[PDB]
Amino acid sequence: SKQPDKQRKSQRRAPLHERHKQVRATLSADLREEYGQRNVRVNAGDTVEVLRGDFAGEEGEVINVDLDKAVIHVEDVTLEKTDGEEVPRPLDTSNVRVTDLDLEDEKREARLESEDDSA
Amino acid sequence: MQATIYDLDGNTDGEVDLPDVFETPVRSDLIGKAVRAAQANRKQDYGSDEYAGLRTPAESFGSGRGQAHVPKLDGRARRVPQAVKGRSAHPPKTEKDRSLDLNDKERQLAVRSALAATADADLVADRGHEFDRDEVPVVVSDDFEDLVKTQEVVSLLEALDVHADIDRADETKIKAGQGSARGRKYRRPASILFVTSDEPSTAARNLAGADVATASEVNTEDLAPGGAPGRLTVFTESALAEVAER
Amino acid sequence: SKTNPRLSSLIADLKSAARSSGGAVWGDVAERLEKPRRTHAEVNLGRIERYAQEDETVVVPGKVLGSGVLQKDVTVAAVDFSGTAETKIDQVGEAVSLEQAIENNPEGSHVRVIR
Amino acid sequence: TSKKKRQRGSRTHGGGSHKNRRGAGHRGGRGDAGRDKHEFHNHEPLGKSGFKRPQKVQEEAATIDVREIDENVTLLAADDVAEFRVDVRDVVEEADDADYVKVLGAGQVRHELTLIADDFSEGAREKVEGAGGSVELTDLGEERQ
RNA sequence: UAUGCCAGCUGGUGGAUUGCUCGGCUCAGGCGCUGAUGAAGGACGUGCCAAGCUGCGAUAAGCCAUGGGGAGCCGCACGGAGGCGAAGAACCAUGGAUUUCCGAAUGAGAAUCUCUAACAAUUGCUUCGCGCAAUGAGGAACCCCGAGAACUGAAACAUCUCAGUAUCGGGAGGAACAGAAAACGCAAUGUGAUGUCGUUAGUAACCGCGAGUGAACGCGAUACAGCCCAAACCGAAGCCCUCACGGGCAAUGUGGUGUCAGGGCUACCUCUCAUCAGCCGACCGUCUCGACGAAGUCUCUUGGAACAGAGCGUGAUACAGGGUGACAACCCCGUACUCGAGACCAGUACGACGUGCGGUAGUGCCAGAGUAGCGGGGGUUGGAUAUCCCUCGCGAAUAACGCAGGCAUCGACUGCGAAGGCUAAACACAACCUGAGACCGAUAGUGAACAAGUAGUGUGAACGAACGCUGCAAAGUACCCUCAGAAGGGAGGCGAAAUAGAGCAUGAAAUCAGUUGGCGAUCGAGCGACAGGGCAUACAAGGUCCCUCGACGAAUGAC
RNA sequence: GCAUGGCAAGUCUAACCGGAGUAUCCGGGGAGGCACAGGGAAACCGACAUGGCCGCAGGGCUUGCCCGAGGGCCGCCGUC
Ligand SMILES: [Cl-]
Ligand SMILES: [Cl-]
Ligand SMILES: [Cl-]
Ligand SMILES: [Mg+2]
Ligand SMILES: [Mg+2]
Ligand SMILES: [Mg+2]
Ligand SMILES: [Mg+2]
Ligand SMILES: [Mg+2]
Ligand SMILES: [Mg+2]
Ligand SMILES: [Mg+2]
Ligand SMILES: [Mg+2]
Ligand SMILES: [Mg+2]
Ligand SMILES: [Mg+2]
Ligand SMILES: [Mg+2]
Ligand code: NA
Ligand code: NA
Ligand code: NA
Ligand code: NA
Ligand code: NA
Ligand code: NA
Ligand code: NA
Ligand code: NA
Ligand code: NA
Ligand code: NA
Ligand code: NA
Ligand code: NA
Ligand code: NA
Ligand code: NA
Ligand code: NA
Ligand code: NA
Ligand code: NA
Ligand code: NA
Ligand SMILES: [Sr+2]
Ligand SMILES: [Sr+2]
Ligand SMILES: [Sr+2]
Ligand SMILES: [Sr+2]
Ligand SMILES: [Sr+2]
Ligand SMILES: [Sr+2]
Ligand SMILES: [Sr+2]
Ligand SMILES: [Sr+2]
Ligand SMILES: [Sr+2]
Ligand SMILES: [Sr+2]
Ligand SMILES: [Sr+2]
Ligand SMILES: [Sr+2]
Ligand SMILES: [Sr+2]
Ligand SMILES: [Sr+2]
Ligand SMILES: [Sr+2]
Ligand SMILES: [Sr+2]
Ligand SMILES: [Sr+2]
Ligand SMILES: [Sr+2]
Ligand SMILES: [Sr+2]
Repeated sequence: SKQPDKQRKSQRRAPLHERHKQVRATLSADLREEYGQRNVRVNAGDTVEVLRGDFAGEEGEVINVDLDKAVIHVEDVTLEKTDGEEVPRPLDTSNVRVTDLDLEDEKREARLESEDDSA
Repeated sequence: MQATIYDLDGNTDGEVDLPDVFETPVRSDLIGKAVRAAQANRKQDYGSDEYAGLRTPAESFGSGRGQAHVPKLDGRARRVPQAVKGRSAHPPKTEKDRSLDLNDKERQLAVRSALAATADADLVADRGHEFDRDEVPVVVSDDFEDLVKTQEVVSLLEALDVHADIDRADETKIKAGQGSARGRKYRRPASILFVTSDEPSTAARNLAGADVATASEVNTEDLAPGGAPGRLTVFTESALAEVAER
Repeated sequence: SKTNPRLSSLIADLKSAARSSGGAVWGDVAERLEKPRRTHAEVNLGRIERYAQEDETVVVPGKVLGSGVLQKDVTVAAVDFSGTAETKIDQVGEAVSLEQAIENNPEGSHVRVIR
Repeated sequence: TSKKKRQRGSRTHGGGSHKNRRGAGHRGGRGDAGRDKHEFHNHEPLGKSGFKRPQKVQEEAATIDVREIDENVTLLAADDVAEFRVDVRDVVEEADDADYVKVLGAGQVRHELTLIADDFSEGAREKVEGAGGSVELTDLGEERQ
């Protein structure tokens, strides 16, 4: 709908399967040409480059993807706690760009390479 | 008078008689009245729950306990307008008629008057539109209706020294106030109005601040947004003719 | 607090003419139009026919309506005329706007006020 | 600025003493209370008067004055022109939902006319003839005797 | 200078203000019944750890199938541990499985348990056996049938009014009710079932003729649709249960015919596309859901962050809305276009099967009784002589008759066949779904943005609050000192900011601690206004002011 | 009542219908309302598009003298 309250609502309350679209990220130029899509659902296998926050300019492998919070953990993108331990700084996928895909799953690859649908 | 026709390349291609209506004396008060009415007529009825604040058997203790005679329940004041959680004294009401009437003649006169304001380059300029043209309104060949791509309309407008207005409208304003909490965060200037004949131009409609209409039903609002006469318009060969008998 | 822009201009033009020419009618007419609409004249043809005379412009500080019959060949100047009024008048004489009248006769001479 | 808009701060909003605007006592009773006592003034007087005949035994004539007809003779080009001839029934609006058409004699008749109507007034006739005209009573009009 | 006054400063207290919105409020469109095959509601269980909410039911936050979906998941809920998922989990849709006890609650009883095979109770059918079936209770309002106030208005009050309102009893549906004229009565050579909407109209009519109450015909619209019995004449030619056998019903009449375009019958003409029954069975439209879906994440500068400024570039049948570390068409979700499925429209429209429309002449064969109508008594209505109904009493004709046309009777005229019945669509509501907003923005808006009908009050009926905001990211404070100490304090670490450190954005006033200026232990009380002195004063946002003398010099006006 | 505005011997549509950019809006819809004649309980009858005199504003003239809308005082007309 056009009403702000409803829009935010449908987003925060979307069932799990509808949350994959909340973890999508734009694809590099090469990949876009390669699979005929502008973006994709970031997986725990892909490689990504940070284009916005304090970590803009860094690239790394995606270690985790939380659908509940719609965020991703990227290797080396961390914060150092008080006790010195290092923990990941969650990233919104819209601030990221996929530069390499993990196509170990037949289905994902088929979906990506299919034309009618996208991954 | 005479109006110059333009082809899809922006080149003169003959001309036709500007219909009489475009000579109707401009009446800003009538145009303002017509717009005010159309704006009021689409407003929705509202009002607070008629029982709001009345769901309580609260009663006043009266004299005797050194207290003001205020209805209370469980030691809490209620119902009355001065009481927190009490009813609204004279709130918005659903039964209220929020529409405005307007004689058909008076409204039709405004349409024609708003139409005529479209042929005065000085008014159009005073209204605020940005253009580098002398003749107004802009009359184009009917092939315009067959255009499909928005950018095709862009080229035609650039070739017509009229695209500046779209640039003017290519800036939204994020309004001050709580309208934002209800979906009215943005607003933007009104640019060019495209009047075609068969169906509104899908090719031009997405242009910043642009509006599209058909000669048979173009109204006072698209001709004079906000009630301000003199909108930079672009008619269609046939649109121009149909509008003559409005 | 008139709302019609054309009425305002007319009233200003009428004053300009009265203050700059040998006319008092225009200033007079200006004053009556400044008064509330309910006091403005509403004259039918029958009245013009009864008190008008040729070569004496009939001036109506209001609007001319079409009831009755006009036979005299006179020039009627009014704020406005109904569609029929203007039609019947043009047939045997001529219908003119106060704006035209003020320009052809700024001194406002040989004129008869009718209401 | 309106009167209403200027009342904030006045306390009484033009009502005078704050003890005035209470209930109906301030109006001497609700509705037309007292129309025969304290507020008898300017009220129609009490009582019955006359009677009414049943509505379906009532006739409603459709009238018109010669003045109306005569002033529009030429305009009524779509109607007879003899040595004019006009059937008033084809002139009077509301002539349908009426039981009959009657010509009244208000005004002047500056033309020779032959009028066809269901009925005429003494004066309507004296005038139409006086101007070298005639009057024709319709068949229905033949209900005078 | 104590006690202290006024104003401010630093820090509290407090939570105003500003900004924000997971909630409200209102409108609109769609859709609309559930239950003995045990509903709705409630109780009690159910999780590794589990109090609340949500879900579920001893298979207990779940089991199975098909389709979608997809590399993650194990609800709210951001823990620890452990586990599940490519044997395709999570999640969604459709269908199915399981579904404790109380509950209409139905074997009997009972404050959710207990005692010894159960449709309890009332009915229909009946194999007369609970064998086959029905009813019961729920649902926001809407709807139909009954019962029916008072406060109030009349400036008192009784008729009248409030009002057939509030409230009560009974009952159906998705809508109800009404409905194919014993009509209307613009009186006519006219209209043609019924709701409803606009109007007719505050008209006619009522009324302490006061206050007040108040239609209809018609017309313009919406939607349209018309049929079935009783009897005459036939007389078992019939119906229901069962696979069948067979049983039950039915001469107190099943079935045929027929239904005011009167019918039947006898004698003819012609013909059926009327009607009724059943079969098949949509388009489109609307509502919702879903698939697909263009174009920048380029340079410099500022910033913690670019979604800012300046520069360059791009899409648009898409410049609605939202999200993302700040003003985003081009970063993400979406949006336009195009496409798909379900639901409703609707078992309707069309189409097809069968039936067979109608007309002439003759015939007093048939056509609904406590009725039509009258009187007594009441209520009700605009209904006045002329509304509708209840009650008591009385009481007809038979189509060659009867009723109506706003007093009664009689004649004429016009209309129409009561006392049997069914009937789509157009209209009411808002539970449910979706959308919308010159509505409110946390003392507002719902009572309820939070544990909300929660906590809590009352024997009970019933009554009933308050509580929103860390941060870009928990990076949610390691180590050390102190202390009885997981307290608190100090120092320290993080972050742009801890004066963002947990009811943790901002942080008013009242007011409190400390303190600066002014006053102050010999002096008087609407706390000030206006003049004039003291003392006090960083910048900025005000820059004037004083004295000699001179010029001008009103009223007034000297030594 | 009043102010403003449209149209004017007329004026306005209501429900509702079609269109569409789909609650806005464009077109249609004059049913009906009020006004265009009154008086009378009713039956029923049915009027000054000007005949006279004053005269404000305004106009004219040869500068007091003409014309004088509106207005004022009368006549006369419709009906009980
Ligand atoms: Cl007149
Ligand atoms: Cl009468
Ligand atoms: Cl009729
Ligand atoms: Mg692909
Ligand atoms: Mg409240
Ligand atoms: Mg504000
Ligand atoms: Mg039991
Ligand atoms: Mg009383
Ligand atoms: Mg009553
Ligand atoms: Mg009284
Ligand atoms: Mg009543
Ligand atoms: Mg009637
Ligand atoms: Mg509240
Ligand atoms: Mg705070
Ligand atoms: Na309550
Ligand atoms: Na309303
Ligand atoms: Na008062
Ligand atoms: Na009629
Ligand atoms: Na529904
Ligand atoms: Na729990
Ligand atoms: Na279940
Ligand atoms: Na049963
Ligand atoms: Na039994
Ligand atoms: Na009283
Ligand atoms: Na009393
Ligand atoms: Na009474
Ligand atoms: Na982003
Ligand atoms: Na009786
Ligand atoms: Na009748
Ligand atoms: Na609050
Ligand atoms: Na001082
Ligand atoms: Na009409
Ligand atoms: Sr979750
Ligand atoms: Sr969560
Ligand atoms: Sr007392
Ligand atoms: Sr007053
Ligand atoms: Sr009161
Ligand atoms: Sr009174
Ligand atoms: Sr009296
Ligand atoms: Sr009519
Ligand atoms: Sr019909
Ligand atoms: Sr009968
Ligand atoms: Sr009679
Ligand atoms: Sr509060
Ligand atoms: Sr509420
Ligand atoms: Sr008690
Ligand atoms: Sr510290
Ligand atoms: Sr004293
Ligand atoms: Sr002096
Ligand atoms: Sr109209
Ligand atoms: Sr006169």
